[PDB]
Amino acid sequence: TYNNSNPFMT
Amino acid sequence: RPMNQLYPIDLLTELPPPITDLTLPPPPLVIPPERMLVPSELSNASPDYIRSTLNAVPKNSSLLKKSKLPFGLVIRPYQHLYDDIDPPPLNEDGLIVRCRRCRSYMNPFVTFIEQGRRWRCNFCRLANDVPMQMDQPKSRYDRNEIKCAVMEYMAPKEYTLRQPPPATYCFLIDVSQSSIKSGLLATTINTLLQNLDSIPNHDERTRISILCVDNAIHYFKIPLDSENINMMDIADLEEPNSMVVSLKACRQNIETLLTKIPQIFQSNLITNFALGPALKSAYHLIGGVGGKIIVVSGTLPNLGIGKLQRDSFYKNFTIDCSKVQITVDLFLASEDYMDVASLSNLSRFTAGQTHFYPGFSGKNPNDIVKFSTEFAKHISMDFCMETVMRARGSTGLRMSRFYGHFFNRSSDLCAFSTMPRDQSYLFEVNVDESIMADYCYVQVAVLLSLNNSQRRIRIITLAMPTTESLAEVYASADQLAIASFYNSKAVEKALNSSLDDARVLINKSVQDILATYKKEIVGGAPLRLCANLRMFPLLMHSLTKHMAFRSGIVPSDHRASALNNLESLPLKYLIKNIYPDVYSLHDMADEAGLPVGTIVLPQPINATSSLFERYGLYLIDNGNELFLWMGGDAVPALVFDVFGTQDIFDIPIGKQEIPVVENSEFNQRVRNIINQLRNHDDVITYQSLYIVRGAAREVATLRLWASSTLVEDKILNNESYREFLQIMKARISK
Ligand SMILES: [Zn+2]
Repeated sequence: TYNNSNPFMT
Repeated sequence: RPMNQLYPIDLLTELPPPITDLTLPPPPLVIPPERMLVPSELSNASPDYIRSTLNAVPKNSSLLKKSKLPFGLVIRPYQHLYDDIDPPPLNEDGLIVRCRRCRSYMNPFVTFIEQGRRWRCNFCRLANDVPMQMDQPKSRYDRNEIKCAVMEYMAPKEYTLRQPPPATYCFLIDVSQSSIKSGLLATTINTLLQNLDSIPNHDERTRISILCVDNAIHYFKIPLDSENINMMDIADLEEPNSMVVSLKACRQNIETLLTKIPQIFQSNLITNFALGPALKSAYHLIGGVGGKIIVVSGTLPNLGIGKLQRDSFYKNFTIDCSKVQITVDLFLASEDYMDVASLSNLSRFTAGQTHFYPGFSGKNPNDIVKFSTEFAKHISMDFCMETVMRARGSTGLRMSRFYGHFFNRSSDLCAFSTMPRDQSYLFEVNVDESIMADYCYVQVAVLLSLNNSQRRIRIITLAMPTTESLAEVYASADQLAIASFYNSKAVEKALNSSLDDARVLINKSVQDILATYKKEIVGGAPLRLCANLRMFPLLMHSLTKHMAFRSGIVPSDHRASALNNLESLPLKYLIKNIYPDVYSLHDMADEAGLPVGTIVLPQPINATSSLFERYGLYLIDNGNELFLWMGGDAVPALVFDVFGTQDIFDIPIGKQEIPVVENSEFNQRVRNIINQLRNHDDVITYQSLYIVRGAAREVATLRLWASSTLVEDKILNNESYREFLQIMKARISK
């Protein structure tokens, strides 16, 4: 899991 | 009697949905003045403290089962982050009149019999003797317990075993390399630094402690300021005074310490974070009195017991916490996998909370603002300790299930090692024996130890009329409470079965009600329902599209996070998290954006892309973030008023704030609205802003995210709300 504020980030 | 009336509607005739309903109060609680000792609005429980899914209770099981509506209670003991805000009345004479058998507290619904020498318990009908003390210039009717549904008492000695504890805090901070580089440590330290006086210390007894953790557990001995650093490292992960100290007597020293920490681990190259060991350390550090262990981390536990990979130890830890009244809060901020699904069980079963900061990075000034604002408000929030909560029902009613963050095993008692202010809870009620009275009652009691060394008992008494009319049951149904009920059942279904099963449960809740209404109650082919349940279909449908239940792909941590939030959110914020408030700013009324220091907000538009003009400006608020959507065809004048430039492709993109554009009253209004939507005295949430431009890759990704918020629209393979209704109609047909 690479986290990004945007859940739709590739 | 004025039993709420059924107001039939056709769901197909109300599209777009009249979303203004999301803000209307629930159906009235029809209680004639005679049933209340001292009639007033304060004589029955306010929807803010308790909301029954049913305000007209089925007089018997078979009827409850036939309604297909659930029987649950949305309970929220506290309304704000600070107890000084609108507190309920507080008794102090120490007199607590309680029934001998059921133990329910004196309330506005008891009946005084025999010249007022005895009272008949409204929960169990038992005759009780009225203490001569109830009449010592005021009479018994001047008393809160008889005047108010929601009130509080100062508990006598017998409601305490040990002396009220001090508010104890233990900050367990991740000082590993990920933390250093990301700035989480810096941000965490600076925030503590800027809020030591924000931490509640109503009795001057508040105690704090700091544990820094990497591969070993670093302690600190803090001397009294008056007697003016001692870092005690411990690498043996198999293994009080001056460790847990007075925030007041050591004020300068704690400050001196927090200032050095950043330098101490400045060049740390260790990538180990031994949460397990540290956690057990904190446990023994404060276990003798109880308190909060607030964990701040940006690194997956990877050393010592409880390590995780890409565990049941935590559940066992929570079991032990329930023995020494310890609550655990978690602030997880990292770009790497954190396993919110596992770690969130720590908070979940200790009445604490978990806050997740996806992709956190000091490199983004705005990341700091969000983390800091929330962490600060959170540590400043008042709370109770050694608290227990239960709900007693009148004959025939029984509490069967308990939802929310707290500890509960085989009882009807919910243990809160500490009870926060920002969460909500839900109790499912069962009607076993047939009720005989025209009214049934529910009383929630909270035996607590406030963070001011005081022992109190908060009471919430609710009275609901009974009925045998299925029509009357439906007319008094609280749609938002029901939505919440199924929201919790869905979280349970997911967290223990499957996401799909949870979707199935959500859609079914809607079909059963629509099917029941159609067959149990008597044009062309409408989709019938009543006015008070008009938003229900829309809420459940929209729920199925929430990041917590969506079908398809959603990162593990995000999902767990969404589930954790939906399950503890206060009703008000729950409804908005499911269905968002959308504001059309370009054609905003002139009042909007200006003071009435509270700003006026435009009226919300339906959450659908159908209303997004390509030249418009929209603001979406889903309770988690704020999206400023500017149509790719916005006139230069609008692009100007908002960002200063006239080139719409020059606008700021992503997580960024709106610039202060001088001499643009419009820019000020937009900033006012945003700031207004950002202040709440009941939750800690700080909503980051995302600026999105309508129609390089990041831009597409944002449009995608913002778009997903318009839950009325079709997404991939999830139909639109309009189609949803059509599908349902086809299903309940022969
Ligand atoms: Zn009783």
